[PDB]
Amino acid sequence: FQGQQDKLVLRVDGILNELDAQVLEGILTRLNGVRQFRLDRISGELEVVFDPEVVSSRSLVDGIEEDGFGKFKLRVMS
Repeated sequence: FQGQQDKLVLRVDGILNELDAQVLEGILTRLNGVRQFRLDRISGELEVVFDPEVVSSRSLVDGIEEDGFGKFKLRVMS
C-alpha cells in the first residue's frame, strides 16, 4: 500500500509570468519524492506532498532552488 506522506507549505517569489510558473511546475514534477502539489501562480503559495522516506523537506526545498537557477525564492511557512 501507500507510504508516509508529509506536506510542505511554501511561499514562492520569482513567478513573473505564465512561463515561469510552468517552469516551476516542471521542476516539481521531476523532483524525486514529490507525490502531489498545488500552486497558486499569483499568490506564490505552494503546497507539496512528498514521501519523507524518499526526500526530506530540506532536500526538497534545496532541490527546487537549485533547479530554478535562483529564479525562485523559497520561504517555508509554519
